[PDB]
Amino acid sequence: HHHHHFNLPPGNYKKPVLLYSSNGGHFLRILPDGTVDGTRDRSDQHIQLQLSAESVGEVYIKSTETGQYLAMDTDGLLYGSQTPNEECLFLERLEENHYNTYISKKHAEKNWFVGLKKNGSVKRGPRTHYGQKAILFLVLPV
Repeated sequence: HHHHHFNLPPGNYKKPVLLYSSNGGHFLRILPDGTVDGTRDRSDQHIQLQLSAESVGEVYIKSTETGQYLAMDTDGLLYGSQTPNEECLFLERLEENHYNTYISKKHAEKNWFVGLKKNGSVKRGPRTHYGQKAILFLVLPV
């Protein structure tokens, strides 16, 4: 059984994009050491990302600069993974008829999202939920 709805955004795959946070304007960043955060510096080399669809509505989110996969670990922390594993799949969904959200597939029952705070730090999975501004993204082509 699905734990979530199936409203999908138009897909934007195999082309470099930025994940823009509607909660403060940071872009999602995967640094070379595997840590994840946000920055408003549009020229940063580590905010360029590429999404690919695994199944309909399931994506990987990959750093174009470093090849790392975004992933969420067992305690809810985002990290950069050298190889694709079960922690790297996200359910890409439309939200409020406009934004994109990314739910951890591994933890989908628990409603753990990719989230960016106004101060540029990312949220731990269990501190996210439907209704939060931190979970809302726009995918901007580069």
